Amino acid sequence: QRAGNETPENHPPLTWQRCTAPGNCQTVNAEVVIDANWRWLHDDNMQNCYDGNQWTNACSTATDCAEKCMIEGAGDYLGTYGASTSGDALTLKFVTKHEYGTNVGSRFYLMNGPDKYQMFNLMGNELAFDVDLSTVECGINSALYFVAMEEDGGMASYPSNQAGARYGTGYCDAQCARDLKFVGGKANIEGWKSSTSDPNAGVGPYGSCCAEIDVWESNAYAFAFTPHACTTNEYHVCETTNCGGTYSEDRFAGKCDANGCDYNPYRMGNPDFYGKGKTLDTSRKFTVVSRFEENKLSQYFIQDGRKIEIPPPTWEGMPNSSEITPELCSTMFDVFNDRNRFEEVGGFEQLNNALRVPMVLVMSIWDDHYANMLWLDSIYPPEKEGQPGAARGDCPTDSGVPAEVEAQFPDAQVVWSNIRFGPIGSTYDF
Ligand SMILES: OC[C@H]1O[C@@H](O[C@H]2[C@H](O)[C@@H](O)[C@H](O)O[C@@H]2CO)[C@H](O)[C@@H](O)[C@@H]1O
Repeated sequence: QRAGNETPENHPPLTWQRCTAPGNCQTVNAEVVIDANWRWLHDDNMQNCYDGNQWTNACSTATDCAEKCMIEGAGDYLGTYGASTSGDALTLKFVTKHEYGTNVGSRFYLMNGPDKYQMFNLMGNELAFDVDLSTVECGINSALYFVAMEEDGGMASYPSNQAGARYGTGYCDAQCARDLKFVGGKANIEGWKSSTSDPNAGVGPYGSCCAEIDVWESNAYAFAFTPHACTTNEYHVCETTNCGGTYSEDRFAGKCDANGCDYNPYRMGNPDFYGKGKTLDTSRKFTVVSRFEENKLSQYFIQDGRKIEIPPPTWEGMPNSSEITPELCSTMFDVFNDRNRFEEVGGFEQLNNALRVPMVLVMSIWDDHYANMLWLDSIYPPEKEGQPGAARGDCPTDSGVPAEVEAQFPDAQVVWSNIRFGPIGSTYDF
């Protein structure tokens, strides 16, 4: 797709630091840019090509659409999509209300200049950030994470995209981003499945699939640490009944892991750990360092100056420890007694490879039309309840329903700041 001209793109300037030693870091003045989907698409006569949750007759196919339409810059980033930037701190507004419309959710990428993404090496390193999801409630998910995107964002691999990463094109992830309006640079118009309750979203024949390290999924009531691998951690387009995750007829029919190996302290049996007023009090800001090593991923907290470890899981059969090693991803599923997606795509070895795939970092907020975040913060799946890993959060099984959550908690906001990176031991001396 071509780049628009009715509205210049201006990336909000964000700082993060490259460390070598624990208190040996500095100033990298990168930037951020919201995803392609959140962006105006129209031709040269300025009729839309996307309206509501339907492509226009201003278009027609996967290909011609890419020629004749152009995506635009986002105007203001606060009045339109509630994106707030200041120094290191990056803030996101659940529900932005603006004179012309009402946006819910945003998903960004830390950058490297306005033309590329700040790519991260993962294997042998650890991330740090300070988050205050104090006002993030059930049904919401405030997300920080990596996904093996392409640097220039598909502009190169996919010439048709001549707007690329500069305009936050190229998102992929272990579901396969069926809902985006471009994949590989040729549209999803060809039979776009619209959502009955998401007037702006939809689904299209192709996905965009790749490595998805889910450092941060959460709210003020729970959190999960989720690495997911695929049989092609490298960015790739799938095909229709051969796309996975949640936008599809069969979740597990992808070349990737839709669920993966997840560590949620509440799901592993510790309902006293996380929350407002809990041990790891979620009524404010803390730091959450996460750790990537050969067959091991560690996550730890920093709050009120203190080292909070993450408690191990209670259940019989599970290893005596919180880390995400092959060990955990051998028993949790057989106890949680579910389809071991992880295993079938080729276990922790595959995850190893993926931990060498250079990926892009994202911060974001969104509601869950398909399962209203219950997977993250309630009892999921309902079907029964009372079973190991059934309960993930303290949040009622009522919550999530985007409309209700969107209407009642609209000042909802998450703040990402003080992102710190470098080899293990380098970002905090813990
Ligand atoms: O629901 C989408 C969500 O799935 C997450 O894995 C879930 C999964 O939804 C459910 O089928 C399984 O039984 O439980 C796991 C634990 O939540 C996945 O981790 C997310 O990436 C995804 O958005």
